[PDB]
Amino acid sequence: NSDLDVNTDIYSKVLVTAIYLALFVVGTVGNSVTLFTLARKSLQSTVHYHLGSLALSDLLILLLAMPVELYNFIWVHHPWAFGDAGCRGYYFLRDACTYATALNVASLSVARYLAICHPFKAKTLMSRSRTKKFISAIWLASALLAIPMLFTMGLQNRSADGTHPGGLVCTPIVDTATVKVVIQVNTFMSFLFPMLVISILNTVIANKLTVMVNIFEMLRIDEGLRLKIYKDTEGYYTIGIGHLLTKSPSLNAAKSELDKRNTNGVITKDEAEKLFNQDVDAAVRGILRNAKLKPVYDSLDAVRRAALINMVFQMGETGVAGFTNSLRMLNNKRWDEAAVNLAKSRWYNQTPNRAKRVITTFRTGTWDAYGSGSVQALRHGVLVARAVVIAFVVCWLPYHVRRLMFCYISDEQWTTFLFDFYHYFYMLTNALAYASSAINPILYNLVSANFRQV
Amino acid sequence: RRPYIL
Repeated sequence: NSDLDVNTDIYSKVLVTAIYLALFVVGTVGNSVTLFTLARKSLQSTVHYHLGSLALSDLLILLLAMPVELYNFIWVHHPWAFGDAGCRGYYFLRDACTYATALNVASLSVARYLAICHPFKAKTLMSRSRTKKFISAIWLASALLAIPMLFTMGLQNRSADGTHPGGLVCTPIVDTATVKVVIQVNTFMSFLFPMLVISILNTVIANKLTVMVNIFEMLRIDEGLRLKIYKDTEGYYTIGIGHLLTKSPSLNAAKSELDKRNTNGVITKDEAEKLFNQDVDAAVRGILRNAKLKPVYDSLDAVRRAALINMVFQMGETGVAGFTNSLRMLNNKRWDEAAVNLAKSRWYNQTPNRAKRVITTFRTGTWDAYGSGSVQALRHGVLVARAVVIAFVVCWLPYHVRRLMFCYISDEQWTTFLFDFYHYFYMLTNALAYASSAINPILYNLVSANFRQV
Repeated sequence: RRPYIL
């Protein structure tokens, strides 16, 4: 009679239904809440506008695509319940919104790439509103690229007779020769180019961040900040970010050595920082002019690279080059045995806390020592940038693969097994595609929050 | 005989 039925069990449909609903509460709440939370306030503004556009897109995917497809595409497969305009309209909207979320994710990866990798070059100067026009153009491209779906999709009577009312389905009506063209184009524009961009860009971000020395945010913990002259651990005269000056007693030459203006014992914030910049600069410069400390510095990464600078900052190139064998092991990646060496009477266990903190950094190559404060900014930057690529590709890859085989697996391996597998596959793929628009609110608040670097 | 749903 109408043997175009699909035999996917009630239990898998309940499962998928559940999942879709969870995805729905999460996606809708997150997108809505973000777009109305950033309906209130450069250059992070630009990334805010990008986020706004993103959340809007995802929200519209959830509102327009989900309910109808949940009914007609996963529960009652035939006939098509919403008429021709229903059919073409649905598919056009689907297409438009997906182009939108893809182009947006890309554009955001591009903007972030610019901000982080070319801060002065790109970010501060070139990047500025109106990038509203960019988002506008994105939406326009979404619409125009979705235009084909209005001609390709349609209503067709596929019942055995081709006359019975219960066989009226929504399906590509044009010649199958063109269907391939259309969906291949869609595959490239909505997945391939974007996914390549996301991939390489975010990878470059991640590597740039992993290679950046968190040295400053590290010292601000250990060394603190006092903009009125004081006494340090061993009772010498210090100001600013632990900048020792005129260590000789007493309070007078200390105040004289306050250069550069008559400090009168007190300094301003921007002065304590500019002082701190010079100190950190003279440390690295001390590292790179010293024959014992340079090649060790060179071989290290970025964390244990900061760890050294800390020590050089605290004790000068002269003292740190006095740790001969520890250096020999650090250069040899003996993190284990070199940590034990430093922990020995190193005499620099006159301040054990600061020493313990530096050795468990050297040892682990991670920031576990420095509390849960945003010295973890870089690492989180990395992880978030990985999350982006993983999330996008995982969520959208199988979706596009399923669409390709609709028109390519075509002829003639279309068995019962394949016809079935196709629809279970469909469940899966739309589940992931809808997982995109619910994972990316929560994820992208984390990258929005992750701009303490700039 | 193939799927009708894209």
